[PDB]
Amino acid sequence: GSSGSSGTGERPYICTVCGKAFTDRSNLIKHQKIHTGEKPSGPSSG
Ligand SMILES: [Zn+2]
Repeated sequence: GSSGSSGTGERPYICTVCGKAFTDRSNLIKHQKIHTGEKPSGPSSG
């Protein structure tokens, strides 16, 4: 296998949509931009 991370330790904020973690709240909010904005105003139905 192959997994490289800062090491041990968890985060306070965690995207309750995909399953991602974030140290700073702001950072998290910026990430949601992917769940709130994925496709433009078109025939798409989410
Ligand atoms: Zn997410």
